[PDB]
Amino acid sequence: EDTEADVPVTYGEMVLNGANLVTALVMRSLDDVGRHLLEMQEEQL
Amino acid sequence: DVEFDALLGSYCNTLSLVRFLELGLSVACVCTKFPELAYMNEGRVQFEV
Repeated sequence: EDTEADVPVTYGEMVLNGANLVTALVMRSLDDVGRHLLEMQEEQL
Repeated sequence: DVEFDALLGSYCNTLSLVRFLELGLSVACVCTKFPELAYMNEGRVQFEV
């Protein structure tokens, strides 16, 4: 029925969904541990 | 499924940093350091009585 077909080019990629939450700090209130998380989450988006 | 979270009420104490000069024992020393001791053979200390 046909000769010249179409073929995809670029490979499929992946995305990180979920991770262990692991951080640290060097003692700045005690909530900054929390705020730094959202920071380190906002990166992956 | 799997789940995750983080508290906001309680934070850990991982390290307990103990310095020797914070102790009361550091009287009984004379803590002078070399940055070169491994290069040294028999060193000597003199006394005149």
